[PDB]
Amino acid sequence: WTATSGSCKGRCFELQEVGPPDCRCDNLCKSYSSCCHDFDELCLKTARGWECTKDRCGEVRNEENACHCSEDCLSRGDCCTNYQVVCKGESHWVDDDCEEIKVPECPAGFVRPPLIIFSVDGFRASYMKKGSKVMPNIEKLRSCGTHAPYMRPVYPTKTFPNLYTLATGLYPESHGIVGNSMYDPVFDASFHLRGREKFNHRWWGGQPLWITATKQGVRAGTFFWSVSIPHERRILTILQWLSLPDNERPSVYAFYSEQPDFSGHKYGPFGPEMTNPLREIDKTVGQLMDGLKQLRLHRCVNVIFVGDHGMEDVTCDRTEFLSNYLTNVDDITLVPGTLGRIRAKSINNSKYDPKTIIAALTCKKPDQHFKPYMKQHLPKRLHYANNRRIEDIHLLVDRRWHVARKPLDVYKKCFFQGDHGFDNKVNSMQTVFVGYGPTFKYRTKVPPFENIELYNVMCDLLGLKPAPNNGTHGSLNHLLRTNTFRPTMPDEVSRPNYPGIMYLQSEFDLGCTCDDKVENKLEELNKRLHTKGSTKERHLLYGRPAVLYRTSYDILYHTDFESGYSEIFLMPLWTSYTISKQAEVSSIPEHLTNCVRPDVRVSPGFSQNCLAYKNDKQMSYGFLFPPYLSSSPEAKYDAFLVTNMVPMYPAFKRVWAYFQRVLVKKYASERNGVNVISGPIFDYNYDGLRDTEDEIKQYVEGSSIPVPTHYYSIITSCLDFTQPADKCDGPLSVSSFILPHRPDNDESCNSSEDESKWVEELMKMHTARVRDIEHLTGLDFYRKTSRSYSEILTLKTYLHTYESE
Ligand SMILES: *[C@@H]1O[C@H](CO)[C@@H](O[C@@H]2O[C@H](CO)[C@@H](O[C@@H]3O[C@H](CO[C@H]4O[C@H](CO)[C@@H](O)[C@H](O[C@H]5O[C@H](CO)[C@@H](O)[C@H](O)[C@@H]5O[C@H]5O[C@H](CO)[C@@H](O)[C@H](O)[C@@H]5O)[C@@H]4O)[C@@H](O)[C@H](O[C@H]4O[C@H](CO)[C@@H](O)[C@H](O)[C@@H]4O[C@H]4O[C@H](CO)[C@@H](O)[C@H](O)[C@@H]4O)[C@@H]3O)[C@H](O)[C@H]2NC(C)=O)[C@H](O)[C@H]1NC(C)=O
Ligand SMILES: NS(=O)(=O)c1ccc(C(=O)N2C[C@H]3CN(C(=O)c4cc(OCC5CCOCC5)nc(C5CC5)c4)C[C@@H]3C2)c(F)c1
Ligand SMILES: [Ca+2]
Ligand SMILES: [Ca+2]
Ligand SMILES: [K+]
Ligand code: NA
Repeated sequence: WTATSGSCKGRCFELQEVGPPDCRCDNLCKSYSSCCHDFDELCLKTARGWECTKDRCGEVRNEENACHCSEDCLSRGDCCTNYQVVCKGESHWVDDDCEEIKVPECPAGFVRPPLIIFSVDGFRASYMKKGSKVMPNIEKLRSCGTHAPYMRPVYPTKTFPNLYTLATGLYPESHGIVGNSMYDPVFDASFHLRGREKFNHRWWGGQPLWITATKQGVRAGTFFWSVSIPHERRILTILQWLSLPDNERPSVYAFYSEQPDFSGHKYGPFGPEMTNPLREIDKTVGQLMDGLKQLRLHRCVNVIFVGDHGMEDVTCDRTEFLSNYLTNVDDITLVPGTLGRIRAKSINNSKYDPKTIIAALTCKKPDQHFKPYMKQHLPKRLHYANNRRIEDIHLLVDRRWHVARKPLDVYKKCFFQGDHGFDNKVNSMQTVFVGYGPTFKYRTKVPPFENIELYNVMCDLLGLKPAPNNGTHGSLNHLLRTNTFRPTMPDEVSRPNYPGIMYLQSEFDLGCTCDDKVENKLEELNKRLHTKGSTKERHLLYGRPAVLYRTSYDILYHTDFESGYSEIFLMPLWTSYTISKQAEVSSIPEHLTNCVRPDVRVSPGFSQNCLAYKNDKQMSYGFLFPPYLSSSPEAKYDAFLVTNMVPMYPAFKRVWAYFQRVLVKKYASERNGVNVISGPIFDYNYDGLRDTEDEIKQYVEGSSIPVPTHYYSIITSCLDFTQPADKCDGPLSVSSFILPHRPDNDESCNSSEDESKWVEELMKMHTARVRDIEHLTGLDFYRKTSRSYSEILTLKTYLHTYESE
């Protein structure tokens, strides 16, 4: 209920909201339907427009006017933004050449530079270049400040999940806003764009910037704007708040614009009608910058210009209909559009089976414009599984397309020419970042980065300690002139054993049948030192990975590779090796095919065996260091050690073999050597975090051998590719993947063809950051380089995406 009986006089745009049923005067009262009767009259003045003219210069203050051109206006902080331009002969901020801001140049009383976050819905990254001619203020922010060529949103590339990611530093699966539309089965409640429910606090997890600020004693402007408050009035309010005296004036502010997204949906990303919304956004930026300049704050405030996602061409006729696939279409609920989420219409239906729905949706038409997944099988880089609001069945929709349940949903709701929501590596979904102010660098370009990193940098800009989040704090240190955050490497928890020769061959009963009987003084001091670490400098280039949890493990040295062997999981946690540009590929010789040899450094108790694989009709095995790449046929025997073996489904073996036999050598030719680190991942509860031993759901039949959910590789080389990977003097280059370990290749529709037609495409889909592999393994890489730690943190967050420029 609301008793709107009181008055808004003196309270216009209130920083501390009051409680029901007393009437409100804050920037959100409208959207709650609760403002005092006189709110519009007093707080939403429109008289005489948004600009001073010659004649208004030194008018007598008339309290009805939208803004003022009277002598007193500056100390009152309510001049029109162009006052000093029209009435005092000053220039527009955009016409001033840029000059480096080396220190904050603030009025007395400011304890820190304020932060203004100017967010623009649907602002696609390519607008910075394609609209440059019609956005002079933005262009100046961009070229004078620090900017990225683009910024990667989170999946799904929808509005609420991204604004809330920007607020919190969390993936949607952690902050809870997993879509623009949601059902929470624990609450039995629905969240919708339209309507009241979205205001309930139980939807919104983590801790957003404004709470972080409040809890550490920094005052926050109110971030949220009711749709009907015109842009010019939002800018005026922020300028007025910045005039407030020392202990009242907020230190952080947000402006939000509904454009260019509103027009993007109607006309497409580059519709001719899109020039005007771009012009209007730049004009608003101009008003803010002229306003700050009048207040002498244009060299004091840090400004961030930032989008939530881009925009793609999408039309009614590019819709796939599940009614063309499923005979049971009235038994399901679908969240439709640029993604698909499916659940049972009724949980009392015992006929609803996910498995057969997925099967009926798999590679059914030859150019199908979506692909079905169980949520745990989605690319791990999307981090989109661990929340009860995300349905088990997901559809990833091709760019430019929609999915819907039935034709009648699409004509009884062509309307739209643009939409967004697709896979967050898609080029049309990329968005913008510019930072301008004393704390940002001057005229600097930084490489593209993910929006999950910004909350940490906004906390750095404000002197706040961030709540725990998914950013990697210090990876964006290169954007900042000062206030950088200096982290330390996490401490190693478990120290490795270094076992010698401790077991005889006859202590093992592996049931393999290896041929290995072939027998020298010169070669045996040399194969000895290879077991003690002489080529380790070649194969372990950046130090051994640190293990950050409590476990029992062994370092194993060989001529061609080094590994960290887990006695608990009965396989390597990691296997490291370097393949030079000159390396030769040999084939597997038949005397050795099903040969697997005991490793005399490791007990039969802590080893795998061949018998379990022979009994398991589904499961076969492969090797982490590839026998195809061994340096000499004496070294090739190390490749067949029981301690280099891992469980693999025959369907996965086709992917792994092609990677190891064809792709590795290719990457070495192209990159001038590569160093490869490979291993298993166990994520049975799809939380993105290393499993403990008691979370493993599947073992090789009749053994203690755990089955990985995924296999990773991290492939590193010199950024300057004229130096070889093993003698690199400067910055590094990296690409990685996390391949799902699946019993079939149903994910790849073309898998009956040769591997050179589909394997590499699958790898590209499952590209990964080093940091994703770290969360999934509890390991820390690149411990020993000659680079700064901040540069290494940037390297670890890098994602190789496989889109053109
Ligand atoms: C991305 O960054 C984030 C942020 O750091 C990372 O997520 C964190 O992961 C931590 C480790 O898994 C986790 O720590 C746990 O905290 C539990 C306490 O939970 C509450 O308190 C915190 C603190 O303020 C709060 O953040 C939580 O908020 C969640 O819950 C509600 C939803 O119900 C939402 O409002 C909110 O959005 C958020 O949801 C998200 O996280 C939860 C998991 O907590 C998911 O279920 C949701 O889907 C969603 O993703 C909470 O309100 C605590 O219970 C945990 O302790 C258990 O496990 C330990 C192991 O140490 C064991 O010792 C304990 O005894 C306990 O186990 C007992 O309970 C079990 C189950 O109830 C039971 O089976 C056992 O028998 C045991 O008796 C744990 O310490 C932290 O909560 C989240 N934080 C956030 C914000 O999500 C994330 O990992 C990063 N992602 C990647 C890929 O790196
Ligand atoms: N996707 S679509 O279907 O086309 C689509 C769908 C719906 C709308 C819509 O009605 N609006 C009206 C807008 C008002 N608004 C905010 O005021 C706002 C700003 C903000 O800002 C968070 C800051 C955090 C720091 O980084 C910058 C933003 N955070 C939040 C939320 C996370 C807590 C809200 C965003 C609302 C979406 C739309 F417009 C497009
Ligand atoms: Ca949006
Ligand atoms: Ca896990
Ligand atoms: K088998
Ligand atoms: Na297939």
